Amino acid sequence: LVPMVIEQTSRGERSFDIYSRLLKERVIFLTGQVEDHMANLIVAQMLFLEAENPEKDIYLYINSPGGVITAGMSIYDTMQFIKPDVSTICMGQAASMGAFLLTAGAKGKRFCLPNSRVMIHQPLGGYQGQATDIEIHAREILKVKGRMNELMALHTGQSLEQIERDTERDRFLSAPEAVEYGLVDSILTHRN
Amino acid sequence: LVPMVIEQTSRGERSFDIYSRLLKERVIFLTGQVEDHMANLIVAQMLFLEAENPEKDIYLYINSPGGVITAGMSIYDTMQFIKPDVSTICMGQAASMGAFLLTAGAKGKRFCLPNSRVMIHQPLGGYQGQATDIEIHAREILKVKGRMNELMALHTGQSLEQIERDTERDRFLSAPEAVEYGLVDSILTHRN
Amino acid sequence: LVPMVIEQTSRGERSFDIYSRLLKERVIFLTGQVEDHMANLIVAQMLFLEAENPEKDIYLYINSPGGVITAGMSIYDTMQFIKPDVSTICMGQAASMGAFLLTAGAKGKRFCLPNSRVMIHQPLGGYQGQATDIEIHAREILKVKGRMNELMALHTGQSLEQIERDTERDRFLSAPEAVEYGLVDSILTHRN
Amino acid sequence: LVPMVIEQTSRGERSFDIYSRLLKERVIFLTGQVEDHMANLIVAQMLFLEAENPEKDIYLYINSPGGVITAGMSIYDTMQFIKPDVSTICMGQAASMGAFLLTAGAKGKRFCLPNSRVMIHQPLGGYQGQATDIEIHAREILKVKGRMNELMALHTGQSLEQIERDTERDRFLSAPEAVEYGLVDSILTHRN
Amino acid sequence: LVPMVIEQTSRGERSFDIYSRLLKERVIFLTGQVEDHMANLIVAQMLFLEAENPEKDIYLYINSPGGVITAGMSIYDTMQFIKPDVSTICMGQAASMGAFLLTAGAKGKRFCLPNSRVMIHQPLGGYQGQATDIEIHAREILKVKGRMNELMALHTGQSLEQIERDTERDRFLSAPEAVEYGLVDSILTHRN
Amino acid sequence: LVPMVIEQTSRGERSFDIYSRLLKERVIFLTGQVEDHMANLIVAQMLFLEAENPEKDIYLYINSPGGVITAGMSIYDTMQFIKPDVSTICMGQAASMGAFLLTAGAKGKRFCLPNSRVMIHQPLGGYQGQATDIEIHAREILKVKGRMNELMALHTGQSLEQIERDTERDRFLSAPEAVEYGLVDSILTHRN
Amino acid sequence: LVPMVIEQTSRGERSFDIYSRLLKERVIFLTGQVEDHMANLIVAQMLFLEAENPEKDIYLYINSPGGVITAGMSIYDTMQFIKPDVSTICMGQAASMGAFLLTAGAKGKRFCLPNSRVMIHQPLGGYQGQATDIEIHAREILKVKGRMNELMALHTGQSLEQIERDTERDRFLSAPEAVEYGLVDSILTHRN
Amino acid sequence: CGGAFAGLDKVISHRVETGSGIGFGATVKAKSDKASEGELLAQVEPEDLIKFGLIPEFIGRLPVVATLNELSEEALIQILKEPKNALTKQYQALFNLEGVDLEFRDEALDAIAKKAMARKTGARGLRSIVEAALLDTMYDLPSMEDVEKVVIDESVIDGQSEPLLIYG
Amino acid sequence: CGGAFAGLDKVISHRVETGSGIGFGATVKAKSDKASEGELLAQVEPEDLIKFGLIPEFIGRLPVVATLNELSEEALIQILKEPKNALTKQYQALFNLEGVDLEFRDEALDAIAKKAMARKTGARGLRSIVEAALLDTMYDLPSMEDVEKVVIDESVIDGQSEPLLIY
Repeated sequence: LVPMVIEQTSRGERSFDIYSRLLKERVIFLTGQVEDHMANLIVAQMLFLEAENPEKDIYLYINSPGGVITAGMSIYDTMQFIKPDVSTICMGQAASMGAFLLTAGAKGKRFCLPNSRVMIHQPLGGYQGQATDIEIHAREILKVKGRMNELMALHTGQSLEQIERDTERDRFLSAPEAVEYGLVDSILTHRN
Repeated sequence: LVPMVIEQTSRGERSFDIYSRLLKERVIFLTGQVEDHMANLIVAQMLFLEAENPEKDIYLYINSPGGVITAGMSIYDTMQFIKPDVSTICMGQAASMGAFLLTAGAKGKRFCLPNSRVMIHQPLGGYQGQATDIEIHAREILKVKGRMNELMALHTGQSLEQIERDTERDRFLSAPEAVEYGLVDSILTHRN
Repeated sequence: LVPMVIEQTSRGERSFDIYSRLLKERVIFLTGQVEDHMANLIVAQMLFLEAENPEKDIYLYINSPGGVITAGMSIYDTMQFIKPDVSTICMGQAASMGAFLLTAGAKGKRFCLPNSRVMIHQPLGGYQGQATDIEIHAREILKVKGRMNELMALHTGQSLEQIERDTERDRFLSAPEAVEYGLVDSILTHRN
Repeated sequence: LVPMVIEQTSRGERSFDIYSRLLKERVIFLTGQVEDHMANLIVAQMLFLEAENPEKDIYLYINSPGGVITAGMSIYDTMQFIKPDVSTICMGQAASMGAFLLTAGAKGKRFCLPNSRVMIHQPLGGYQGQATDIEIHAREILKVKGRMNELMALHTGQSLEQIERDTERDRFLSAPEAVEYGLVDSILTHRN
Repeated sequence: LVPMVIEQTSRGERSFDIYSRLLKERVIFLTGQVEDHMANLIVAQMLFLEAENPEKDIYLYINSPGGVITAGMSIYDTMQFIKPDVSTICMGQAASMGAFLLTAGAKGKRFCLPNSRVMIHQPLGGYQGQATDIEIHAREILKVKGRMNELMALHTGQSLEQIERDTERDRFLSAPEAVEYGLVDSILTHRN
Repeated sequence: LVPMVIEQTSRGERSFDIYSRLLKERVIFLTGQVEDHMANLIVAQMLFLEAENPEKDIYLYINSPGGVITAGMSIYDTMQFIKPDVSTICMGQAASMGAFLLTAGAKGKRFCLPNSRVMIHQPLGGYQGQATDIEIHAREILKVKGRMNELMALHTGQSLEQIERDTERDRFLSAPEAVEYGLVDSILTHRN
Repeated sequence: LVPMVIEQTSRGERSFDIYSRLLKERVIFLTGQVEDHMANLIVAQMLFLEAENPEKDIYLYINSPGGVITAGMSIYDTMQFIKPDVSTICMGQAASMGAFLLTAGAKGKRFCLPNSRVMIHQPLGGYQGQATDIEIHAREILKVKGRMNELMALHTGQSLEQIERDTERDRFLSAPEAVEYGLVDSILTHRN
Repeated sequence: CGGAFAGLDKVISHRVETGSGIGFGATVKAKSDKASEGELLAQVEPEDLIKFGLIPEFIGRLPVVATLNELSEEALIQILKEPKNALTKQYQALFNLEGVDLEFRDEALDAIAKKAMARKTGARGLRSIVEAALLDTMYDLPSMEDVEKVVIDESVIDGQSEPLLIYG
Repeated sequence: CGGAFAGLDKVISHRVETGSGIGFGATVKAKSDKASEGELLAQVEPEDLIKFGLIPEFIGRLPVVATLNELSEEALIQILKEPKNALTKQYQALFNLEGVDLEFRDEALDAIAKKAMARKTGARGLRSIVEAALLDTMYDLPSMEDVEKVVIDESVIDGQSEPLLIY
């Protein structure tokens, strides 16, 4: 169930869902696992806001344990393509793919909550079949791992060698450590 | 099924669901297990009330057996970030995470019903894999346990050593004991 | 499916569901098992009626085989907190928790149908784990049983010793016996 | 799916569901098994019709294979409490509990279709547990069986001894035999 | 999904579902298995059309593999009770119960499509229990088989002895044979 | 999910589903398996268009892997009964029953897409029971096979002997071969 | 859940779903597996845009892991039949069938995101039955493989021999390689 | 009898287009073959007016019908020069009493025609183009002295420059 | 003919301030940074009014158009001092018959302007702010004697203080 709210306007009263009301203010929610359906829905929201206003900042709240890689990369390329600065915020947790979209936000407009948590690891996969087919899928996932590390260094500012060593296994980063690591810019402790 | 009500206004008559009517009065309901979808819904409600009025107190009624920790911490950080004082009330039961959001409310605006019950214990988890990965997930959950005890002491006023001993196992606290423990401020026995 | 009705008013014609029409007259329905979702819905209904009119009696029709205890105690504390007298009526059956909310109504405004049936027994539970944890959950359910018997005596007027003996096992009470037992005030045989 | 109809009125055109249209004419449908949810819905319909008009006859069409006893007794007490005469009609089949509500209608306003069929048997139950608990539930179901036979004799006019012998096992009664048995008053073969 | 259509009227434009539009023209659809819910819905449609106009013919299109017997007999008695002539048409298939409602239509207003197919057999049943109970349910289903053959002969005009031999096992009848058998009157090959 | 469209009209703006908009233009969609519910829905659409305009061509797009035979024959007889010419188009695939409705369209108004595919085989069935019953169902399905081949020859123009040999086993026919086979008239490669 | 948006127009305010809003601007979303229902839905969208404007470019965003072949070929033939140029964009991933619709777009109006990925392989199938039937289904799937390679060469410009060798097994193509391969025209890195 | 029938083009289009064109076979020319309003009125008939609201009995009393074409860029230039009651000659006389001459070059007329057609008002929507431009000039023309002639250039209509003034 | 047109600006804004689609390829026009009610109405045209509801024939009868800039905070202060019909001059003459002087310092006028714009009432609902402050002063003015001047400070508007009276 989703509660309904009333947005008081000069023309009259209108009824909106809680998610649609925040969308009017350039706010998008990324909840749960990243899949093809959920990812394609967020893309339509960004494009809709671009046409309405290309000079106003967009806010993206992320609370997700990650998911499919291909579904997440569609959002990353979209944020970089559009002119508006996509501000990112981490609420609760940010896994491998949730962390990549977090750091991919506009420089200087990335925040993490005081008790938020980030986790990064390498891409996961698997295949069953002939040895010739396993080699193909192995080369493909290796390119993604290399590609995901190159972009992570670009936004985080760290070196490619450091990201390779830190992403070999699961690595949790608290909110203060994320600032020192270049993943985010500051922490939104209180409203000033 | 959700009953529909009529809110008599000067402009005209409007039909609202029972949950949406209370939302208009800065009242949010926390029911069932705390998950990523249910937690992300309450966050949108708090933000909507912040924009409408940042100086009016919010009331949060909690009746939940607890759930995921990361889903609950997104609500706690939100309550502290926004300016309005989030009043909390315990109805029926308040588990580990439900209790943490209860005491995290604004000081002096925390209540517990005469027959309500609070329960607190340590974080639960588990992992299956290599020994190297178990050590990583063990260090992470240990930090959360330490972090959850530090904040519990901050709002309850007790010492960190006391919270560690009391949270080693399940501990039930009646409504009178919660007041003496600093978890709440008073009891709403009758309406005066 | 829910049938729709038309409420003829001076302003115009309006369409309502059968459950919403009775809500307008300060009538709430308690159907099925008592759970956290169904219990949290009735609480919002009582508060809505309190604001509309705090001096008019509320009627609560109960037809339920019982359920969770914590979900039911949230309703009991609410009825006692609010000023209006919550009249209770038993339709079909009233189990352990359904009977507790039945007798908790306002004194003198409790009724039972001529063929209704009430059943009372002790709290049910269980646990699996270490012996130290079993002792904790056993002490907790014992307090509830003692607390539920204390409140039952307060509204029924009987002694605590009598409730302990009568609640050791399942005990069915016919409609005439409920009046003699202090559980209710009268029987609504016919409309006078 | 439910078809929608248009009720031509002087004020204007209004759209109604097929079930809601008949409700406006004091007609209620009893379909499927008798349970707590389906039974609690019909009770609200009867009360709504009582307030609209207490002097107009109500028509109750029953097509059900029976179900829970406690759910059905809530309907029986309601029909006797309200002043309007609840006319009953049997369509398709009327099982043990469906037959009790059929004969419970107002005397002289009970009908059965030419090819309808009524079936009556004894209450069904069961329990698993200690011998002391089995004796309690056995005494309770015995009282219901005795109570259901007493009321059956009251409306059918037969003696209590006859109902006990006929309800020991399943007994099917055709439409002509039901008239001779006092269960109904006449048969609605054709519209005159 | 159900397509929506627009009925151009003098009062204004109205949106209707495909099933509701045909109901306005005295057309009812009998699709799928015959059960208590689907049967109880069609009965309300017939009564609604009777009140609107008792002198206009009703059309009943049947495409069903049959189902419960008691659910189907409620429709048959209704068609005979009401004054309007219930025209029947066979589309696709007409099983045992679908065939009984087909032939039960008004004489001279029964049709079958050129490629439709009718199937007739004896009632199906079963029981598990004591030998005394098996004899009761066996006598009941035997009466229905005899009763269903008597009515089949009345509308088809054949003798009871012929129906008994033809219904001993499954018997399929093409569209031309149905005319020769008295089940229908003609075939609607083309629109003249 | 179904997208909504706006049909600009002189009276005003109206919102329609994508399927309902095309229905207004005498366009029906046949998607998925052919069953009793999906087949009974298309029949109501054809009849609705017949009354609105009996001189305008109807277009039927078919993309289906086939299904029940009795459900499909109801559509075939309807297309032949009504006066308007039902144009058929094959999109994606046309199985045994989908092919029969495809070729059953009006002569000269049958088309197949350049990459569409048609498949034809014999009717499928089965039965379990006594040997006497197996012989009955075998004779019935044999009549259908003979009946389905006779009609296929009538519209395709081929001889009955040729259809019997070609339908003994699965036979796929490309779009060019379908024209040479008399199944269709032409191909809609481009819009001229 | 689907967010609702408001399209500000001179006539007034209108509420639209996010998918319907983009449809007004000649934008279609292809998400998830390609099936008969999802494919038949996109065809109606293209036709609706064709009637509204035959001279404006259509944009098709594809994010899909592929699916049924016959469902996808209906879309390909439609894009070539209609006059408007169907622009295609690859978001996230483009499997065998998703890649075929991507390259089938209008020449010069095909794009791929910087991090998108394309995968191509041969048709998949299987059958169980007699040897005579396996040979039939084997010849059919062989024609499709040959037919799918012929069209792939036509739009990509490569030779048929090259497509046969590259499609023998799974082959992943990055965004830069797709341009060199003739599959797409350029990359939409930033908005200029 | 005469009156501009608003919306008469939409009803005539249904009679002359003959198709919606949502189907495969039906042709679709949304804008390439879109009907022209001028030409469309020529194809009017009495049956078309019945849908509009007129009664057949009323039209039978008026057999003759006269359809008028919309203004054209070339026609607007002639309206300001050939007619004696043209707006250009009106302002010419407005300043003649003041002892000042007025002029209108051809470069300004071509720009005025394009601005008037966009307004979708016709000849009556021309004064808005003229008076809106000469507002500032007329406001301070009486106060000025020794001014005998005024020239209005194409730029004046666009608003980039001001109308040149001559001194005697 | 003259009158306020509520909702018109939205109609003109939508037409004038947009040339973009919502898709990827369509370019996005950056515009409408500020509401600009005064500068937006200046860009009006007859076609914009047709969407609002007016008929083209009626607009043809009215070729000239005029756009009135809205009110500003500093504009209100000038309205109370320069024109002869200013309310300050009205109340000044109201007390002149009583042989008493009146004053209005700028510290009070600038504060009144903030109150008016907060009310969203405009210059017409400006009296309510003035008369609400001078209610008690006027009520006991006739009975008071030997008073020759009254000064209204900024505090008086807030209500913390009372106007200073000189004897």
